[PDB]
Amino acid sequence: MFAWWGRTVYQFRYIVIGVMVALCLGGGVYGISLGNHVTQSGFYDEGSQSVAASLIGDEVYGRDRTSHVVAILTPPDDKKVTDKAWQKKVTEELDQVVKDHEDQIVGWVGWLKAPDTTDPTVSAMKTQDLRHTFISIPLQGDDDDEILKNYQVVEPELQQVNGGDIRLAGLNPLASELTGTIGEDQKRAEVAAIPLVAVVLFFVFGTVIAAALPAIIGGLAIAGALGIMRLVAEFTPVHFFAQPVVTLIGLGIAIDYGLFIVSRFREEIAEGYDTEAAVRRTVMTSGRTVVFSAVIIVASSVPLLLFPQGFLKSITYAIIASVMLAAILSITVLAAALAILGPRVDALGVTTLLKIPFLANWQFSRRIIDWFAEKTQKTKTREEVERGFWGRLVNVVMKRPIAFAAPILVVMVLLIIPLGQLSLGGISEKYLPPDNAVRQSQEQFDKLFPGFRTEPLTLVMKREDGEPITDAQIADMRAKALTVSGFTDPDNDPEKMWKERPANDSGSKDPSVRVIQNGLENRNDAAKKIDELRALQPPHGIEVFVGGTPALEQDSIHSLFDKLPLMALILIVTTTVLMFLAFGSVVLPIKAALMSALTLGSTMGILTWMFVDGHGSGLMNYTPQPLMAPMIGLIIAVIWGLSTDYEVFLVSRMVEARERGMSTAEAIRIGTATTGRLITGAALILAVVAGAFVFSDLVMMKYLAFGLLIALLLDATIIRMFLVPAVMKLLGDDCWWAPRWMKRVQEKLGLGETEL
Ligand SMILES: CCCCCCCCCC(=O)OC[C@H]1O[C@H](O[C@H]2O[C@H](CO)[C@@H](O)[C@H](O)[C@H]2O)[C@H](O)[C@@H](O)[C@@H]1O
Ligand SMILES: CCCCCCCCCC(=O)OC[C@H]1O[C@H](O[C@H]2O[C@H](CO)[C@@H](O)[C@H](O)[C@H]2O)[C@H](O)[C@@H](O)[C@@H]1O
Repeated sequence: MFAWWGRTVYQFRYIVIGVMVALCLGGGVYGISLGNHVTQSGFYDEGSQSVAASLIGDEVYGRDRTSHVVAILTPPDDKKVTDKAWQKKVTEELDQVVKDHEDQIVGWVGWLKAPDTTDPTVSAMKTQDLRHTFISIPLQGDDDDEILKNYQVVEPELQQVNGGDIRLAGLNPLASELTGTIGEDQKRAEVAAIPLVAVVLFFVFGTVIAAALPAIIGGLAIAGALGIMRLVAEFTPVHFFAQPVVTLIGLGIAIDYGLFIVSRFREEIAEGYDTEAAVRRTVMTSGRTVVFSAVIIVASSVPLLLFPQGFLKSITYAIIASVMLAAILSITVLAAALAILGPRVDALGVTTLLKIPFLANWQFSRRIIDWFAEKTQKTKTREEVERGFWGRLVNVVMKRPIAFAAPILVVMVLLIIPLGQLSLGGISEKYLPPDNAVRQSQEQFDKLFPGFRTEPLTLVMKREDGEPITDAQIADMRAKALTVSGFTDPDNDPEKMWKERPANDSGSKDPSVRVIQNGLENRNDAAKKIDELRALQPPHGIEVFVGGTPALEQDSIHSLFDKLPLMALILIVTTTVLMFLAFGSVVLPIKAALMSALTLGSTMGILTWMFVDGHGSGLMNYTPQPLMAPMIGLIIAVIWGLSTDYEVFLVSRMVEARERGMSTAEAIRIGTATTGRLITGAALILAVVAGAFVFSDLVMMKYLAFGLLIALLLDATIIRMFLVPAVMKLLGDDCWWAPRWMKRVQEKLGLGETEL
């Protein structure tokens, strides 16, 4: 089957290049418009109680808008706010921008709009020393995304109010900055990573145009994937976080997927096979591996569709779309271009890259001239001594494999320890580095006049009869709520608790629905209190609902842990069963799934140490805080899909030598030493693109990027060099065992192509 495609792609090589390069280029312009039609919501359980309790709450009583924007105004010259000239100056400016932007701003409400009012909450908007005061600026827009796009329209004119001296904080200022980091490290990754992945590409090839093709494939893959996600946006919403993931993961491993097609072809040319035959021996040894690599990542990501969060559901689409397209790009495009370039792929060399003024550029001259001087000596000689070093290192391991596996085994287990302190939370201003201008304003806002920031649990009552709800009917539900201790009462009066939620001027006050809300005492108790509140029995007609941001996160935190074992099971069994089909062996997938579970578990214990306890918060500039619930579900699906893939690389060369007649140590040594340079490049290529996104201002992007760079490092070193050879030799001849029915399944399914 795979041999059939290798021979048809050479007979049909000109038409497959034209068809595939056109589609990846067509998605380029289409992917450019994607950056505009993208939704930010999706962190809550799309279909759940706490979620649908906010739908009814925002519908009947009205979507709250007093937290869209808050603006702290301070008069200059140490003038106090009672200065009438200052009040008239700012109020005219505030009325003007509101007058200028009708389709964006709904208005501005605050103490300045009525300087002499008796409503003490509005009166408490000023400060004590009369040095500052703030306002609320509600914004238009029906959905969450429309409101932000409106704020981004009015942000410039709103900051020049009071002559610059105005502090903008609130929900929409934060959302503008958080979604703004997506494009920042996107540029950082294109200024500092695509050159470095290029210098790693010819680090492993000794040829320029050979190195260009994985970058060409890598660049082609994201251009097609970004085109797919903009098409997907027409049906169901896509998240802002999808665009970095395609670059962080899809781009890097698309180069890796192509980094294997060029090298195996050069190895086949190095043996002495002609152009027609070289594409055949590469597809069944690299293309069959690249196909199984991506399908494994697919099988390592579809169990996230079990999770309810639309945030994760959008990501798995991009991960599926990027790696499967990159794999199809690897076989269909990269193999056909090597028949067109033919044996003259290794022609240009470094000296030809020196043609255009890459030397006039500071960085590339140093990189070019080094490869030229090393071309006559260092680049070709060091490869054999490193190939020999890779072979010598493994026999130092296999000489006393227990001496290397046992210290490695105990260390990785000792790193899973901090995972027991995994605190989970939600998005807040803390997701930004504490030196941030917006975060400090929101923090100074909260420190100036406490009591406006509230995360209250809501009780949503709804009858289906349609009759209005009596005050005695409300009194019964309000009576039951007083049994669950732990809700606030600064009034110290039990009647003053669980007030009626404010009603907006935009909600059909269907009297079948009435909602009351009160603020918790300890957010940690939410998981327990919402359980207690949901445990209360409903009224003669109505059905209760527990909502608010605590119930929203605590349900999303909960919704992860339920589907997680079913995810872990589906993930483990589908990755393991796909590795057996690839290797033909059975115990290697069972062994790899251990090492994969050994790698994934150790990495999240480091992340928990440095991100929840803050061992590194002082250096990388962030603040230790409870992690995001869908994030740990994501990073589980990623590390597994990566650890599995790099083990697919190291072992697929051993099944080649084993099924070629060689001994087990021959199979291991052939596997590790012939790849010891390839995987290290693929590791560095990702460690480059991952290193870019690690400097992100968004702490959760730091989390995903560190978890990549950490586990990717362990897969390239401790597992590839040490643990795999140590554990494999203890198996000996057992490494390749397989029941015949299990084999014949692989063999007659068109995939039992064991060796060449
Ligand atoms: C089907 C899902 C519907 C869930 C209900 C959402 C409708 C509006 C709810 C509420 O009025 O405000 C929503 C919360 O917004 C912030 O939380 C985050 O919002 C998005 C993700 O949804 C995120 O991108 C943003 O950066 C966060 O600010 C507030 O923090 C919450 O307090 C609000 O409840
Ligand atoms: C790879 C497969 C591994 C599967 C392992 C599944 C283990 C499930 C563990 C359990 O479900 O979680 C226990 C509780 O953890 C949290 O409790 C704290 O979390 C935060 C912050 O500390 C907070 O929301 C909560 O109040 C804390 O007690 C969850 O929040 C709880 O819901 C879990 O029950």
